[PDB]
Amino acid sequence: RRQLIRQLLERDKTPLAILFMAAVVGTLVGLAAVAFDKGVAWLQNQRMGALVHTADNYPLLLTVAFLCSAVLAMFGYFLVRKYAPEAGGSGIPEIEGALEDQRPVRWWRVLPVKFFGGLGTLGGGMVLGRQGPTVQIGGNIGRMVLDIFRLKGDEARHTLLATGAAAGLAAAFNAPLAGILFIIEEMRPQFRYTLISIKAVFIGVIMSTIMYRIFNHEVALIDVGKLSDAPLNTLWLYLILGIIFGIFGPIFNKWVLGMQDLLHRVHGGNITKWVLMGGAIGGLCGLLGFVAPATSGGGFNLIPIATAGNFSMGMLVFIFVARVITTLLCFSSGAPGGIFAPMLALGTVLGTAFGMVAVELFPQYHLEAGTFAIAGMGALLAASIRAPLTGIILVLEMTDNYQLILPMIITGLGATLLAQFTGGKPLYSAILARTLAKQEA
Amino acid sequence: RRRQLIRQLLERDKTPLAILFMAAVVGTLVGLAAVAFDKGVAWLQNQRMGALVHTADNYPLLLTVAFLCSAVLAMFGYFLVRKYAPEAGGSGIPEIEGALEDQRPVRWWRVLPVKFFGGLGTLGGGMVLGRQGPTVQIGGNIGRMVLDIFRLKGDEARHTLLATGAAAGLAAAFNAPLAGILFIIEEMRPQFRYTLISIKAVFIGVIMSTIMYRIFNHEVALIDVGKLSDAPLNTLWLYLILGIIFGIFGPIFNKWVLGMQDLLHRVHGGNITKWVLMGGAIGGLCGLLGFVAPATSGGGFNLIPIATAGNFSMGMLVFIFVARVITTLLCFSSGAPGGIFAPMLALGTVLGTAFGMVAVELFPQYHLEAGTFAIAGMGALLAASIRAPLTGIILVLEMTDNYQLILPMIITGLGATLLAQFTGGKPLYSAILARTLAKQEAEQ
Amino acid sequence: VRLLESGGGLVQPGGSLKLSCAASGFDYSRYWMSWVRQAPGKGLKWIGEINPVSSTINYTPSLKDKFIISRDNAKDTLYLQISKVRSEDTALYYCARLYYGYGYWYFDVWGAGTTVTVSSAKTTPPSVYPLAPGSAAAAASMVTLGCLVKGYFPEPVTVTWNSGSLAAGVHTFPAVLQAALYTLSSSVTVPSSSWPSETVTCNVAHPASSTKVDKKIVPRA
Amino acid sequence: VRLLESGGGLVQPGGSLKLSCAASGFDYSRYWMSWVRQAPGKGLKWIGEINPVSSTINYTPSLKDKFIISRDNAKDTLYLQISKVRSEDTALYYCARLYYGYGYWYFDVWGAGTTVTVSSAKTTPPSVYPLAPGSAAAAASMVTLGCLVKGYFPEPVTVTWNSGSLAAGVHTFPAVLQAALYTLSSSVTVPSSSWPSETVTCNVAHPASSTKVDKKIVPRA
Amino acid sequence: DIVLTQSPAIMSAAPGDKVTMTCSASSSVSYIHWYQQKSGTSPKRWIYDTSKLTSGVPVRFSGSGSGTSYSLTINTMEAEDAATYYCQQWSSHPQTFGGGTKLEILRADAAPTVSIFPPSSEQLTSGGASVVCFLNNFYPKDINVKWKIDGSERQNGVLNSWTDQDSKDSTYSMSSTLTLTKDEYERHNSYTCEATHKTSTSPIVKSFNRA
Amino acid sequence: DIVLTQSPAIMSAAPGDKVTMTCSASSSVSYIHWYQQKSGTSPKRWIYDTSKLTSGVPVRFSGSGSGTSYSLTINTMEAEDAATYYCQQWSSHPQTFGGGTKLEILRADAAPTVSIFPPSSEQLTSGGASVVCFLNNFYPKDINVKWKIDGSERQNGVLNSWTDQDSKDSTYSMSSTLTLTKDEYERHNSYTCEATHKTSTSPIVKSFNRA
Repeated sequence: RRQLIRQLLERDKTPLAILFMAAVVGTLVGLAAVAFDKGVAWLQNQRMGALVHTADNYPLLLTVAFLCSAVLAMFGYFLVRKYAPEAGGSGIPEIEGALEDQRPVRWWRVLPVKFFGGLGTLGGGMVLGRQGPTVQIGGNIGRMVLDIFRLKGDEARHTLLATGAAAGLAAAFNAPLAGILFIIEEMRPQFRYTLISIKAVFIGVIMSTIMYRIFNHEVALIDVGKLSDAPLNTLWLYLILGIIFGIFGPIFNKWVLGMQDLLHRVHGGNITKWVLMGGAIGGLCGLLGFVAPATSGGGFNLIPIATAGNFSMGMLVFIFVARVITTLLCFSSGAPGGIFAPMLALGTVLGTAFGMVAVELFPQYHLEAGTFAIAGMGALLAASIRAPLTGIILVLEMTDNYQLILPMIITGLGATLLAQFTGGKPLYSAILARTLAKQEA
Repeated sequence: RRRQLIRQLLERDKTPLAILFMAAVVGTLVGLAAVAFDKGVAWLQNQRMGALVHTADNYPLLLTVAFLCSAVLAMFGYFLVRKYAPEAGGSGIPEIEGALEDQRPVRWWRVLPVKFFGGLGTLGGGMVLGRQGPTVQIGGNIGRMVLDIFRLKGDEARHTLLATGAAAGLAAAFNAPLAGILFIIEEMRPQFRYTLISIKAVFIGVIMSTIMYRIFNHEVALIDVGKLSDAPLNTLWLYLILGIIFGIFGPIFNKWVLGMQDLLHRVHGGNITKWVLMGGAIGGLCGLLGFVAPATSGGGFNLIPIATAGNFSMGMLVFIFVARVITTLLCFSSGAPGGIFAPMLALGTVLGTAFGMVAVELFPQYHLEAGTFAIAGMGALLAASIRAPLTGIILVLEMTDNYQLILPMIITGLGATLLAQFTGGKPLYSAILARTLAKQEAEQ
Repeated sequence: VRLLESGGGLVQPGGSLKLSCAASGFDYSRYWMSWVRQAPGKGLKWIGEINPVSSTINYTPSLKDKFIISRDNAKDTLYLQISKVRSEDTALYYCARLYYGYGYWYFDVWGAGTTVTVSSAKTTPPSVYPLAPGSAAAAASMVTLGCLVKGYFPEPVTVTWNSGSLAAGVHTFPAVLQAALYTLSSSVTVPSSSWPSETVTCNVAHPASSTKVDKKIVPRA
Repeated sequence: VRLLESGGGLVQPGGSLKLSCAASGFDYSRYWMSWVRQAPGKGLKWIGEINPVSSTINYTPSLKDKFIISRDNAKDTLYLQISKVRSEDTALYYCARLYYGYGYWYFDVWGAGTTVTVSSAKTTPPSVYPLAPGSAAAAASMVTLGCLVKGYFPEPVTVTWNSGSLAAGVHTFPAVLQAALYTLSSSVTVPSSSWPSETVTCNVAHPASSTKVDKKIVPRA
Repeated sequence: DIVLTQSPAIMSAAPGDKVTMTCSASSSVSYIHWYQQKSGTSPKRWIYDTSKLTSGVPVRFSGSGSGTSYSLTINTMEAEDAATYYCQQWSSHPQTFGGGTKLEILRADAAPTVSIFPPSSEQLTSGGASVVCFLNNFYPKDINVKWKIDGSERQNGVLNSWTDQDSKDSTYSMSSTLTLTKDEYERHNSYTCEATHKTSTSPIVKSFNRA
Repeated sequence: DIVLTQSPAIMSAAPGDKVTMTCSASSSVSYIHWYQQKSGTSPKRWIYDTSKLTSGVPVRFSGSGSGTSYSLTINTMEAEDAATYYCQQWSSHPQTFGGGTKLEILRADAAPTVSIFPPSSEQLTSGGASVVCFLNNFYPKDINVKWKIDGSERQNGVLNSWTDQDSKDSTYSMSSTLTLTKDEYERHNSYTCEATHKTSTSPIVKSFNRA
């Protein structure tokens, strides 16, 4: 006890120099995230001044909109397999591990690999987010300055590494809160006290979020306007929808894991059987990304339209299923890209559909499908990656519908409450589990 | 060694179903409780009207009655504490923050009724004391009370149920489930050592309480300010400047709040009566100002919307500021059962608004609107004093629903703790458990 | 918060009329608007409801397009189109504003009303005659005046005095029908020392007939 | 999105005119509206600006109430009152919508703007005369016609041909003022084989004078 | 769709009395509503969600009920409560209203106040000739008017119309109007109006003569 | 009141050319703006925050500058760039605009086409007598008209008005109108109109005789 009194009276005193760095990190993670995002676009663009260029000839399109998504997806896997087999996959478990000093921060490699690597897989338009990938690019940005200035001692190591993780998840979704909350709820070493400086983080999250704004004002990522509100007598409908995501969250966890096994045969580990099966799934996307865009691409652009209710119940279930496939087949193929963003779409869509069913089943509730779409947009980040708090805050962070807050949680809780009661595990952990139990042996 | 990690990872997020099912019962109970407490607090401030209006003719007869009620109530307040649970006094959080570290006790069989009725007396009388903090404590005891009634055992079931009761409380109060969870895991939670607190259990509780509240409080907010304007990047720096200001002042206010409970301690020496008396003393002094200039008295909630609007002249602001500083210290420092949480919200708003106004003219080309800074500062004194930026920012937004201000809100709340560190200052909610923990011992 | 609906009136069987309802005093959006009609003497019957973005519109169990509710949030106005009307459609049509408590929706703020009478008659303006006391007027403390409104169709007529400015002591008896024409009188008691000396005007309005008349009650000269 | 401002016109020294600006195609709130005027020939000069809730209104260095900007968000309309006007107030008045990039505000979307002439002179319809080639018309490939619009006040007049249907080869010289009266001519070159043979009509309009005339250019006898 | 049936179709009780009206549902409902409708006005939201008085409703009123049967009550009803109360539900689509209950106030006697009116000069200028005769503020409502042309019976052309119990004084008022042809009228002199109400044995006469 | 002064008041350059206009501030500004104004239209927001083309501005355009001096540039200007550019600041209240710069499609000399007309028969039927004389499509704008009644000078009553550079052919056109009294006119015969432009050494005459 006599110690406590000293610690208490000693709380919140972080080495000024650790702070001043979290600022340099943030700023850098920032300029980075910006440039990455820009390039990703620039490519998806070219893949048009190529499509339109030969819009006359039909099979000539389907062809070019395969070769570019192949030539890019290949160039992607390659950069990874031959220079940093860690850039593959999400890009978070490697940081989540690294926080526990169980994996390494090979920034001198992972930086350029994850960057250009992604531009290849994303710019080609595969069912992979650019979020996770940025979380990783962030960490490395942190550790890169940590090494360049040789600051030493756990705190300066864990701290600068973590701020770079959040600065990243932030400058991406432009959600400073969701960022900080993510670290202190998922990244952060889960079973032991740590020397991470919360205050350092913020300075970083901000610095990055600013940089982003400097180059991204007057536009949002997801715009859905003020949807209606949700009356108490309709709160239970959000538990039912919560339970649903909860039983399916783990099942989706099986397929995502067991699909990287089954996909592993097909190449055995062979740099080329992989790279080839790379432009394979890669090109398959650039194709659907022009014969039914809803099944391909990131999946952002289709969220607003799902919330509105402009998708027939059918077209929804179609898009759902097809996306489930395209997302697994893409994430499980160890290509450099996150499964974070795409789960957002996955939830939206599933949410919307639950909505519609409800909307008619109870005309006396005066429901609006769109609310469940939002009550579910972060529900697959809750049943899979199991980070309710970061999930709820992220949705809100960018859907700005705080009046839904109650239905948002009652769904996001019913999620993890059913993903526990039924196997399932922190999908972002179960990966570091296999990649940590494989390292040894 | 990582041989273990792989088991823990593959073992994460598995909380004893029975610990969960309780966090639900706690939540629900912390809820019905928080609702009832709030109700009665009002019911009293009401009677203190059907007493004022009743004799509105006679002027000194008002000033008189609006002193004896606030005295007879504030007294009955201190009393219940000093003679039955000297812990109900003060905020009501450090005793929980301590109890999380098994450094203080959860005497719920006393603190429950004492903090309840005790507060009705100090709050129902209208002193400058929030009812938030006091509810956090009522919550904990609600948790620990079921923990004991069902003998669930083992750190997790003890730390968990105790912590969900604390948040279920800080939530059913401001009707901010997020701000509640975020508070535990940023302030309450034992700060220097891993703990067995079940995050998922908490949520179940925060919700259960927040629902109960809704069941009895829909169609009305606590602070309604509507969509204020936006804040352009070229005006972001102004929020740092305001951030710094709160930062240098946050600790100073921390001095006064502590050093005022010392100086106020002489005046009674510890004598149950010299205290109880000095109780109806400061108590009554409030019920008085609470009718000769209500801005310097009462909770301070109601005056926030009006400060944000800009309906207070620069003068009236500074007046209200200063006067409130005093009334809040004089009231919290007097060991009366009530938080200093809410009142700091007011304190900030006002200081914020004022900064706003100055700005608003100093730069006509920024097209500012004082109101934004009022919101950028409403949680700033929760950042420089109690030092919980994250819980503070989330609480504001939780109830001012102006997410477009989010950036200026942080750039201010950071500049705050960044200047309250660089200049002495400490977690006001800690520095209390420090003195109250170093006093337990160091005294024998 | 005023909900003022116009449009009603006289329509011949198998006809169509567009009832309107102008809102003011609140935000039209965020609000679910509905219609409910009260048949003379009978109770109320919900007709329809149309959510904000008009992405939802439901009616009671009635066929195809007997009803067609719509709304132009750009004019804060609710509409109602009844086609192929029949006698069962003759009633008072109110447009309400919808809200809820725990969630089981209620009709929050009902508007005024508007009447639709299905019939082959003719919209007949009313004749307004001043009812001043006789020459043998025993002018006591209080003086009873009144004006007679007769020979109009269809309901209803609105009678106020001095433009409402004189509301205490007023009466308006229910109209009586006779020979396909309506007739009602309005009573208004005022202080004798207040009448001859001042101006007692009775203002009658017949919406359908689209007329308005102000009869000045003058002593029988 | 459109910003249409009316109100301008003719006013005598020491007068007052309420310029209006009706907005459509965007949310009037959240927006800072302002006025800027352009004096004929000269540049632009900012007049004032009024925030959303009209809790802020600033003008350029002008005296007391030379200007009184206000807005009725209920009608998405921006107003401007100029009192004790003088010749320096004669210009084109635009109402802009205000926004910003990094934060150093700009005049986002402008509007056509209304003209305000401040004079003592009296209004006056114009006289339209056909300008046909002389009798010694060397009828070559192209034939130049035109009509003269003179003796009117105040500005402006609109000259089109065959109702606009003939827009290529058209001219409308700036009006010249003289003796409190305006005067301008309009040129219109067409293919010779196209003129005498067809109908070349010049349509002048003078809104102020409330007149419209169509002068048919016929060959000089 | 749910069939709400309010029990007392019409009922009367003297102010300061405790009155209660029922509203049963065919099936099952929850969180019923109540609207108040005084004569000449659109309905007004009174009680809701089974028992939440609306901002303004006197604390005199109280709601209650559950699932199959609900009720609305007035502890010590006042005269200003005279109106028609409509229970409505929307716990099952489509919403449905009850048949309504009409509340009537019982008060002490309150004798008429007759007024005879000679056909307007303007009406006469068109062959019409209406002899209006009011009967303001009386109680009970039972009242008998009878016309006497030149001291003689008459029932042809006579039209009466009562108003509904006044919301404030709880009295009734009724008008009697005899109509004739300008000529039929002109060929007579005495036009009396006799009113017989409980408040008196000897009827109240009120006539005027053209002469 | 920052005194923004745009350098070239007026300037001309042949399309596909690189043109640059300045805008100096009396004091210190930052994040200047630019507005384009083509004849007959209200200003259009072109460049802003010193160099952000607005959604739609051809990437042909580029902004620049700093503190005391800024500029706007067109890499290979096109003909559709003829207009007047106005730089404006609001980095210091109250906002202020520049004097503007007028861009003009510098072109190749064009001989003016002269068309003279006798006063309409209708105008003469009211004492008026205007002898209009056009001068269509020429360049440069420098041109001199001169009237000669019955072979003699004349400057009284003459009124000229030039049009603004054509958006398409970048030529100018100017009308000269001699006005007289029906009588003053009738007492003469020769009415010549002489135009002197760079495109020729000997002026272009164009007259008509009443006779």
